[PDB]
Amino acid sequence: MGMATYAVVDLETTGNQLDFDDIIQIGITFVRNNQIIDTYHSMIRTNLEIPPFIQALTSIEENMLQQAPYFNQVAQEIYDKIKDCIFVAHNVDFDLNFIKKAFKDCNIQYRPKKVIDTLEIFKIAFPTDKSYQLSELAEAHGITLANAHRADEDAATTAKLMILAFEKFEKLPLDTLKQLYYLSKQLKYDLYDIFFEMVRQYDAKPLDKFYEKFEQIIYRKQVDFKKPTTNYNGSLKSLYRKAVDQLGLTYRPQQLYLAETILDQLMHSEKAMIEASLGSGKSLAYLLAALMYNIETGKHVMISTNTKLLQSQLLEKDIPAMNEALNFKINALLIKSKSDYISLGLISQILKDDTSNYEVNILKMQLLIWITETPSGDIQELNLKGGQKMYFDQKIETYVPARHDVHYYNFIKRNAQNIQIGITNHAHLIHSDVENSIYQLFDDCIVDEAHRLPDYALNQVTNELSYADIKYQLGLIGKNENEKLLKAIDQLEKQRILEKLDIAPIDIFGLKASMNEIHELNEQLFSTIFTIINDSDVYDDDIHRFHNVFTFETKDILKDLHAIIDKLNKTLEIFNGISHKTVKSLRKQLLYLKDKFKNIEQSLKAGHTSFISIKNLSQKSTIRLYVKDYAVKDVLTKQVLEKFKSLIFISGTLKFNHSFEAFKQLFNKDVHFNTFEVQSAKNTSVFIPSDVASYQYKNIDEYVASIVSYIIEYTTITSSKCLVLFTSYKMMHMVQDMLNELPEFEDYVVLTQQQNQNYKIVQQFNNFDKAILLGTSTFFEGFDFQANGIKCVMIAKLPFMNKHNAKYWLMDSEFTSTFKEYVLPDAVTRFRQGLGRLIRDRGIIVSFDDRLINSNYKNFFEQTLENYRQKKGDIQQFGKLLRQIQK
DNA sequence: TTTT
DNA sequence: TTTTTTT
Ligand SMILES: [Ca+2]
Ligand SMILES: [Ca+2]
Repeated sequence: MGMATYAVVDLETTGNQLDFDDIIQIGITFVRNNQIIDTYHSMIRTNLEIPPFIQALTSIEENMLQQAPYFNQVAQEIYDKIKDCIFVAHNVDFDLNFIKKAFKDCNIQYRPKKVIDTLEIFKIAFPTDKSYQLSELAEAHGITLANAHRADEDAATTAKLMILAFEKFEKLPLDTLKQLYYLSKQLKYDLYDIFFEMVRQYDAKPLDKFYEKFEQIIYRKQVDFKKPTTNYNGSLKSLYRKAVDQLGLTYRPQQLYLAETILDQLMHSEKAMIEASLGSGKSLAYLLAALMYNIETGKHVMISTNTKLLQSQLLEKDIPAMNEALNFKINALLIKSKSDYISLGLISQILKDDTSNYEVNILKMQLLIWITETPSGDIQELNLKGGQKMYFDQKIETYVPARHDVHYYNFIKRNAQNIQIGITNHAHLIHSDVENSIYQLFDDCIVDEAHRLPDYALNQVTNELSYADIKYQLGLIGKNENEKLLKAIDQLEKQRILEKLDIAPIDIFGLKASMNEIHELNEQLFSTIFTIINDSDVYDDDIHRFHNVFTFETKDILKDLHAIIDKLNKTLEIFNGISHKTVKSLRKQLLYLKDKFKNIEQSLKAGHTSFISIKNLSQKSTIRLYVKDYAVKDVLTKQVLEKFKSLIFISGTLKFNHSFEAFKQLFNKDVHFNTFEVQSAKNTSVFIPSDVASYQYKNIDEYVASIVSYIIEYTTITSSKCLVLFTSYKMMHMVQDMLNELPEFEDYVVLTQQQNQNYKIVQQFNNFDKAILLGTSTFFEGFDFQANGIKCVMIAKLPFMNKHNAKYWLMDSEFTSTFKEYVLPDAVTRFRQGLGRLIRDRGIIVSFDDRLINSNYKNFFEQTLENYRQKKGDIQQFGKLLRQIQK
């Protein structure tokens, strides 16, 4: 047969309604033998009003169209070009249907022989990609998009990206044969005949790169590390000097001093705390301090970071830089927890043919291909979202490992005699021994940005009951004889009555009813929970808010748990002679559900500090009930302090009232803790406006008005970039709209706080030299800032946490004076992290909150300004000063 | 999510 | 013995 031809089709349209919209541009790229042979592109004219939204999107305007044909002209042309091809397009559903109707209105019956959806092929072939949006996908794969949203290019990109995947689908038939039989259950589009054609026209050859077929799974043999080559007999200084010289960096005394500090504390197995608040130097500091510790003693150093950008700059920027200083080739490994690695027990998921969620079938195909690639086996690097992550998190939670399972976690175990630098995240470090065993693998660790460590303790200390999780679990049992487990039990009982299996009698009808009675006892619970949620503080905010409610009795909820737990055990007792796999897995499922409820009931029967949560007031389908099963002070000490010989704490903000006591208090027994600490100060200037009235939310409008007035004053005196740290949503949007209205900020682009691609806002902010400013919320720490000229930071108010903050809710039981011991030291450290970032060039700071001057605790706040120059007065003294700095 |  | 909504 003539090799099939592929029509990769793209349509720009006026809308999404199949019956109410027209094609306004069709681009086609044709493909055969993994190669482009022809392309088709013709703007299509529509007598409809193209709404402005499609114009900013498609770059297409109405005046362009009046010279393009209507669709019925080219209609016979297009059909005659695509009639005998295979139809291909991203979200083919949307594409094919539109061109199917447009052909119908020209008396043309398009019934294509074979349909292909690249969204499926891309999900399988590129399973580690963060998004499958055709634009960003093309960017992650060295594909140049000359222009975005054009169909003649969206059709080429979608065709090129196809040709990669088709060439990537060229490995081993034992694996390709897996995907043929898995492709069938795709139950979406005709793709099997593609693999069926690569099986026929296949060329057999072994490959040693990929390892043996563990069971049936084929994978890539992780490559271990070897003995490190570190020949250096100098001192830490001579290394530093050479290093700073070789990299073309500037010598810094305190940095290298810091470096000698860290080595000294390790060699002696000590426990320091180092508030540095330095610049980029800290990154190289650790590296050389840890690199030295190994050359001298041969021990290993874990580096637990807070974020990824910190972990990366030191992993892939400052490591190949350091490895030019010599033939160093040091070893750094991103050591995560044990659960976050693959056990190659996915053969069990593979054996789960009953899986019909489709999304999982893709995961089955994703895992099969990801596993011949990943050098680490880190699950998260396979970005997992929605249902997929929920099933895979569910299977991994109850996985009963086998005697000889090839687990990717054990690569860390058998190879940390050779990683001089191991790097982690604080959230992994504090997991339980069974969850995370790094204390048994690394004896020496340096926690970075350690003031956020108790905040990470707060999420590993609470357990949760999720309406969503319970709903999914019930879903995996079924409520009728046509649903997963219940459907299988049917075949079992059927096979007792028909195939005569040695199974005992099973009341499938009773179980089905029994299972429906469970479904109602659950809803009944989330109603008693829900109504006291609807009967509480209602916050009306465009951003969906987490209305965490804290006041409630726990008797009626405890009576609905005792009801639902007792019936689960009764449904289990129908099955005691459980020798069959299906009825075994069914019991394991029903049993795990019983433990989720039993654990919360066991936490609420006792009286553990407990609270409810919800995500939407209208959607009762997102209720979550939380309980405090452990104590943070306990979690920190045992999982970290007690289980580490040399533990060096270092952060930009670790000192309160000049006393680390406000940090060591959580470490009970307060075992001896060595203390430590280490131009910009005077290059900076603070201004406390006096005209500003006090913070009164009752009347938040004249406060934001005084803020825009200063933003007005600054922006007109000197157009350097600005930064207004905000702690409130209402207030941040109030000034962001008040900025966009006044014409003084014409030629000025304001940026709000958006979680999606938040980093992008920073990119655009630097993209301009003097036309940018931005309000934000609790984002002080991460941000760095650079420009030409003056530098301003405006803090709206002292960053206190309300008594309605769950962080406070979970911590109140754990402190005597929850204000003096916790929320005040947190407010200060957060406050002094906006400041720390500003100082660098010269700059100023503006603190609008007058609590800093006329409050009893003002002392602790003005302590963070001892090295600056404070001043107070009108917006007039602010103007003169703003001119004074330029002088 | 992922296509206008 | 002092305080208001993100990450
Ligand atoms: Ca399309
Ligand atoms: Ca397009």
